[PDB]
Amino acid sequence: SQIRQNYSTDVEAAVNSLVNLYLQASYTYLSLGFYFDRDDVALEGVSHFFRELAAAKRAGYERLLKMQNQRGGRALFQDIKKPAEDEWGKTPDAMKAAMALEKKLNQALLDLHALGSARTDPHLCDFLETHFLDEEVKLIKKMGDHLTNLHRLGGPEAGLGEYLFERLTLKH
Amino acid sequence: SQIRQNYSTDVEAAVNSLVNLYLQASYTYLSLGFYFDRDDVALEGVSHFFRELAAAKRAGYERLLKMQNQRGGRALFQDIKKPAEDEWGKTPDAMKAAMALEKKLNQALLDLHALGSARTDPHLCDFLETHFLDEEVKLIKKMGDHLTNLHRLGGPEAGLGEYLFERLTLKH
Amino acid sequence: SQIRQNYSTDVEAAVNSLVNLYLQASYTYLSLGFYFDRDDVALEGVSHFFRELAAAKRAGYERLLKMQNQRGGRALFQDIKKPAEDEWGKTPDAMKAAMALEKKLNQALLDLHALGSARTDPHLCDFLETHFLDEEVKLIKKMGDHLTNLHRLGGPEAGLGEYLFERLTLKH
Amino acid sequence: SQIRQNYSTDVEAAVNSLVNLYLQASYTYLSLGFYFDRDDVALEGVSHFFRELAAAKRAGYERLLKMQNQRGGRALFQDIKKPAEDEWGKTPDAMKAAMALEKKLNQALLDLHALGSARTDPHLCDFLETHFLDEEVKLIKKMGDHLTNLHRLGGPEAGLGEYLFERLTLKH
Repeated sequence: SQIRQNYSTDVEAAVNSLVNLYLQASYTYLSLGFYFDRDDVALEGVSHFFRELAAAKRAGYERLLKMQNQRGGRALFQDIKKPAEDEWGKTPDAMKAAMALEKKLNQALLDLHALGSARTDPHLCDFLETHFLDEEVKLIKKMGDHLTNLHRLGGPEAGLGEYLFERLTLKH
Repeated sequence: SQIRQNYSTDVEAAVNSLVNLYLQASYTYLSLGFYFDRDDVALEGVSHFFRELAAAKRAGYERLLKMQNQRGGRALFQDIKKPAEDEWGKTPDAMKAAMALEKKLNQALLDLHALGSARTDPHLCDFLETHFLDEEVKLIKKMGDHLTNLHRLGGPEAGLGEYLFERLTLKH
Repeated sequence: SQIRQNYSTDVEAAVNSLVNLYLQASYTYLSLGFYFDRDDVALEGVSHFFRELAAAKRAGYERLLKMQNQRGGRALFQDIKKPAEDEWGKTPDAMKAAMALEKKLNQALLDLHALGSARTDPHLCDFLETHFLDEEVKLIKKMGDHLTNLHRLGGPEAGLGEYLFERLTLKH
Repeated sequence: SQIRQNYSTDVEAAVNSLVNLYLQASYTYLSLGFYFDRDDVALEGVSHFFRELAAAKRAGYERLLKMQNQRGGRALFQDIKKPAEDEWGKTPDAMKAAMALEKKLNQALLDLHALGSARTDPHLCDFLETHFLDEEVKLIKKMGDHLTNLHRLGGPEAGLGEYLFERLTLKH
């Protein structure tokens, strides 16, 4: 490559791999989105919530691919693993899956930052610092608040809670 | 002082002391504000409520300092005591602390008005009458209403009440 | 904490401690502000200058608290130490105190960045890099210029210099 | 009088007397105003400053007369004493006269408030509290600042100070 400079093969490969993980996360959000649209689930706000995350994850991989091409990397794509569930339970359950997924994504981001720091690649460091690390933190905090609000709305009158949360917290 | 006129040293000292109390109240509101922002508390409206009070108390001391300088007083600052709790419980609990704090502030305001009346200082009297006494009364009444609304929302389905109050009464 | 990830207890504690230092700096700026408002000091521009710094330091701690909550930290507040002087001398003197305070703040910021780098916490690194490090540098440079301008205006006709500086350099 | 109610003859007489003092103060400000307009004094800003005070004192007596008529009082006017000097010296000197005059006015205002409080006349109390007491305090504080600024500009290069003050502090 005629543009490539200070761009280790390890980083290139780990970017290809983070891209696959973005694609898979996106795909999971797509599943959660349509699940909450079913006539027998019917929580529009929750569906919108997850559909937006599908979009946000797509922006992620799109940006990772752009950076790949900018540094002189070559994108290689693998199969995209189907999401881990077909049915997502109730809002708390799905929000826990989301949380656990975001936690996984943030770990790979950190791992790639560690790896890039270890190759002394300040561009990669800066790039992650700018477009990803704060976004993940904000997103995780929001899911925390969401889980604390659902937890608070739980108990005997539980189905009532789900309704109100979707209506009064989630944009619809 | 070349401007000082009808401004007793007692008033000056009690103004310095009311200023410390404003600073401490502000500081308490700051604590309550961020407490309700934690991922495991997550009541945005309650957080906004207390953050606004931090701001309102700051306006108070700022105005007390300005008056000090206008009368020819000299501001002296002491250490600011940390707030009385680190964790603030639930909304009712925190609203009770707020109430008790406002009650303390209103007592010092009254005490300073009594003291100023006793030094026949009608400027100080007018100044408190204009910028403080009505504000405290309005604020206390509001906290009363708040406490009556939380009390009404209490009981078995209690966590549901907190949610609704924060959503339907508090600006977010 | 359900959101906490890659957030060492050391950082959390050092953030609580940097927050106390912000609160104390803010408090010092408040003192310098009202000092320059006294009838016997009467330098409006200098007062505005320091009052703005009180505000800027407050933004600092407010942002540190927000980050604390975002990472899953728990804010703990200590007493806030009174400022180091009651009377601040002349403009040069007060500007030297300001300089020395800013220097202290910038050192703690650096120390916290070193500590965060040592825990490999790139979020904390990025966060400081974005909201604090450049602000401090700009602010210190400005105080340098201020001190060079007061120094240049010093000497026999010294009280004349203070007046002109406040009038011709400082916004009023 | 068919409207008169809770309006002691003492207050009525002291209002007539405060009115004479307003008229005399106004008259003094008129003198200071034109003095600073002389070709051999020539400080436009200082002249504007005092001319504005002539206007402000006039508003005072006009308002005292209106209140007199509102309470059912009868205005009686005495001769108006000429101002105490024909030549007013330099800016510091004239500003000291202004200060001493304002101090006298504020004392009569206080004395009338004491007298009204002693007749339990809350209207008179409120009226003074609203239209006079804060205005005097603000005005005195400003003259303080003015005197501190002239004092700071004094010394060997003294005539230079007067010029700059008039140019850089006073509206022209």
